[PDB]
Amino acid sequence: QVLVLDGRGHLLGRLAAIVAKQVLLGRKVVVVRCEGINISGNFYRNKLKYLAFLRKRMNTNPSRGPYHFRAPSRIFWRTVRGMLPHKTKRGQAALDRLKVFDGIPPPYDKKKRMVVPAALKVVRLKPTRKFAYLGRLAHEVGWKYQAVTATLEEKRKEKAKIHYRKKKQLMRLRKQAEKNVEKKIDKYTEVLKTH
Amino acid sequence: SGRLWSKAIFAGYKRGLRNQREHTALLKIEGVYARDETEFYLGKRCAYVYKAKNNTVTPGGKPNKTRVIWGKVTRAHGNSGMVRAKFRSNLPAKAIGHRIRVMLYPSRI
Amino acid sequence: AALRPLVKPKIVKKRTKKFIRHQSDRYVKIKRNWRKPRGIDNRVRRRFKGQILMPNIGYGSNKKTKHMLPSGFRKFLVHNVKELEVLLMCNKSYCAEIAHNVSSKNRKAIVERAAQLAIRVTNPNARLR
Amino acid sequence: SHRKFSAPRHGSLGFLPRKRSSRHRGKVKSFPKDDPSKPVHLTAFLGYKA
Amino acid sequence: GVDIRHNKDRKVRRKEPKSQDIYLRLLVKLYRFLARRTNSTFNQVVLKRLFMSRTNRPPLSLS
Amino acid sequence: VRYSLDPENPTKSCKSRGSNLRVHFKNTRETAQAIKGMHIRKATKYLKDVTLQKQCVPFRRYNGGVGRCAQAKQWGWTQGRWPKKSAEFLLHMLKNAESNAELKGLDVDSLVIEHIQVNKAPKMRRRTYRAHGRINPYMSSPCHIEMILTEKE
RNA sequence: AGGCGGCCGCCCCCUCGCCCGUCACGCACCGCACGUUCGUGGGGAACCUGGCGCUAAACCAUUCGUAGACGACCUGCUUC
RNA sequence: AAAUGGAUGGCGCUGGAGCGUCGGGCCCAUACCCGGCCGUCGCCGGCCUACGCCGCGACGAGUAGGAGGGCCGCUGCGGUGAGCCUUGAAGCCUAGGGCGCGGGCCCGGGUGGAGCCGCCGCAGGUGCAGAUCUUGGUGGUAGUAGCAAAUAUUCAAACG
Ligand SMILES: [Mg+2]
Ligand SMILES: [Mg+2]
Ligand SMILES: [Mg+2]
Ligand SMILES: [Mg+2]
Ligand SMILES: [Mg+2]
Ligand SMILES: [Mg+2]
Ligand SMILES: [Mg+2]
Ligand SMILES: [Mg+2]
Ligand SMILES: [Mg+2]
Ligand SMILES: [Mg+2]
Ligand SMILES: [Mg+2]
Ligand SMILES: [Mg+2]
Ligand SMILES: [Mg+2]
Ligand SMILES: [Mg+2]
Ligand SMILES: [Mg+2]
Ligand SMILES: [Mg+2]
Ligand SMILES: [Mg+2]
Ligand SMILES: [Mg+2]
Ligand SMILES: [Mg+2]
Ligand SMILES: [Mg+2]
Ligand SMILES: [Mg+2]
Repeated sequence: QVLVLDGRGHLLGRLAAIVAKQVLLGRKVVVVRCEGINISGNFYRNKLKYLAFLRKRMNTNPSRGPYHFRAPSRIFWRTVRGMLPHKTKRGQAALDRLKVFDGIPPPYDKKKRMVVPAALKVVRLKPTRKFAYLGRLAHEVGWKYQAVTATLEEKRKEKAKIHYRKKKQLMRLRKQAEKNVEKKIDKYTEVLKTH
Repeated sequence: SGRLWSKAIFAGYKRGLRNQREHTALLKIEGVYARDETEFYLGKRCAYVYKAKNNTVTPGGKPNKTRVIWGKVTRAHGNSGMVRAKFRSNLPAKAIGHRIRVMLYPSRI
Repeated sequence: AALRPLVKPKIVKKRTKKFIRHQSDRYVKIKRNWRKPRGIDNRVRRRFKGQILMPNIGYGSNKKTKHMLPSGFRKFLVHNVKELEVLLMCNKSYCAEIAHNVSSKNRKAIVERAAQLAIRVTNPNARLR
Repeated sequence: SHRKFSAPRHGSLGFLPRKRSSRHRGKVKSFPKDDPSKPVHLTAFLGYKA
Repeated sequence: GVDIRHNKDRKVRRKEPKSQDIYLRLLVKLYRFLARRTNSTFNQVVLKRLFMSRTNRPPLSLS
Repeated sequence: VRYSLDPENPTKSCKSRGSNLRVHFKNTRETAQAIKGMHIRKATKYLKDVTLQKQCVPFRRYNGGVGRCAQAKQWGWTQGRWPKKSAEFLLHMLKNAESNAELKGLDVDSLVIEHIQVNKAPKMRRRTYRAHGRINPYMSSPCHIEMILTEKE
């Protein structure tokens, strides 16, 4: 069904390639925490290329023409637009299936977030190469919503800690229950058949 | 009770860069992600379940609104585990990004 | 299930489109009949891909399945009783077909004679009372 | 080209999206920012040009 | 294609006689039968000369 | 004579036809599209409001260069025009259809206008006098009108 | 960009809400497909019934000028 | 360092999706092999329409041009079908059935009301997409431009 992807520590083109391949098959994929998607290269170069992309505009009418989004979710959505056949009613359905969110919505606070190993910064970059933050780029050029998103992110991180302490307490209780007795008759069978 | 068919997403026709060959189709089947893994599915039979508003079904008891274009796996395709398949009639091309059943009969268990 | 002719195989036609003329859609003065274009710039004559197909000799149907109706016969036009009785020897491969200008008064006698001689007719139940 | 007498441009591009405004009361696009140090007060009123 | 050679499909020959003479067609039938059933190269050459035209069969003279 | 869209039954339906009458085809088509699918008394009050310019006729198809009006918002449209002559002729044919229903013996208070048809009559020609001594045609566009009125139950 | 989950006390029952053993049955439809699913799936037009409620607002017309090419916009109307 | 904003095709790519050397797999063209069918050509069989019937093999693109076949078609003439029909011919329309690869054709259904066609020969003023083609008709334009040279009309009544 849905594929809730974390966006922290992923590279833009790698994650866009994997999302654009998995969205043409029908798996409804949603990339959350889009402000944390890293981009390799120097951050000055990345904002210089994005400034050149802003400089690209129609001169006879700027409204009828290139629409330059500043929000990082819409940056990733344009990145996947440039890779899907969006002029056809296959890539149009794929863009309808794709959803993207800066920050985290409440149902994606509820559900578990996946992490793609092939798109990671650590996997795809030598650790002495420079990088960038898409949220830093978006706040530096246009997207004026870094502080509100960071405040709500710290709020949901505190919520995640106060849920995780309860979950870890329940896991300590169930391992006390596993430490208790009168369960081993099935457990010998399970150890002999892959506990 | 319980599903007996393996899930496989229709991926597209056999094609080049420019032109297509609509007599053979491609299936990204779940679980298979290897050339060595797409050996067990050689000879399985596929089925595209779709809907219509006229009353045409199998004669297994009740008339309903379900139509199926049958077919079967011919051979493997590429290193990623994609599977070629020739059906009895060609695909409607609306089936892109939709699922075709792969049932576990005549293969060699 | 009327007369059931001899062993006739699976009849294929190798395409069943009766190829359209180029730019017959664009102008309605152009009838749908095929006519070989002899231009110096035409994509149809140059045989570009994605264009229409020209009828050449490769679309020729099999000689075993040539001029075959889907019932399994080959049609033969008939005006009257003598031209119906000429089909008396090969009535299990060559079916009859009554001409359009034959009236109903003689048409009923022709179809009755065909029912006597067991000759398949394509249109028995047309122009009745 | 090379106009040979460069003139300053007429009008303003920032005011160029000209339209009969859908509102007749001039709405406030932006209010001044707030702080907990200042006491409680309003910012905008209504008036009629006499 | 396949054949890099030039295409000379039909060689030169006149198989059926172009004349509509019924008696000549009957002689063509008879000597075609004899030319393919007797292994007589005389019948071969007479069959070819019956296929041959009006001008290329010149009138023999008595002397 | 024959019509288009013959009714369900000729007992509960009356008919009317006008032929070769001096109007504009486009104006009569655009007012017939507003007449069609309406009770007869509502249509009569509507055409009187058209002749008094209190309720308009929306031009939906032949709307080339037609000025707007405020009264077209009843029709969900922006443009409108008030055909006096077309309203007078089609009101006269509605009165003719009313008299035909009275002769046939129908319940005259409950007729709706089921079918209406307007098509181009053979137009009559005059001439203009343009510049450089040239003659150009100055042609009318009359129309044939048919209408079917049916009892609604 | 919220609607399911947790606690206390009752409600009509369950001490089979489960794992292993015994017994006999349910269509055994006699080789065959689209079968099983969140489905009391999405919305539209109507059918008979219980309970609880609802009793309006736009557009035209008239006026208006702070606006008007036409449309459009700001406006008045009560029996004090 | 160059003029509208813009091009490794774009998106992006840095433990590479860049560079150079390479390995193993993988994808497809009307290319190649095998096979089905059509046609042409070559060689051939038979005393079964001999102008018909089979057999085997190799090849099929193409403007200008040149041939062959046409049971493609139109008009009329001589033969010919004990031809067709006012119990409905030609003509026209057709979400009908079909044949041929095509020129086109046959039948079903509906208007129509008096002439028509198959075969063998014969003879053409014999086939249309163009020629700022000729004649006739009809659209978009379009209910658009326009009904503005010369000071000006108004009230009541009458015939209607
Ligand atoms: Mg050229
Ligand atoms: Mg050209
Ligand atoms: Mg604002
Ligand atoms: Mg070849
Ligand atoms: Mg316009
Ligand atoms: Mg105007
Ligand atoms: Mg003039
Ligand atoms: Mg680039
Ligand atoms: Mg390399
Ligand atoms: Mg050739
Ligand atoms: Mg004929
Ligand atoms: Mg001529
Ligand atoms: Mg002549
Ligand atoms: Mg012409
Ligand atoms: Mg031409
Ligand atoms: Mg011309
Ligand atoms: Mg005109
Ligand atoms: Mg104007
Ligand atoms: Mg005007
Ligand atoms: Mg008076
Ligand atoms: Mg009077």
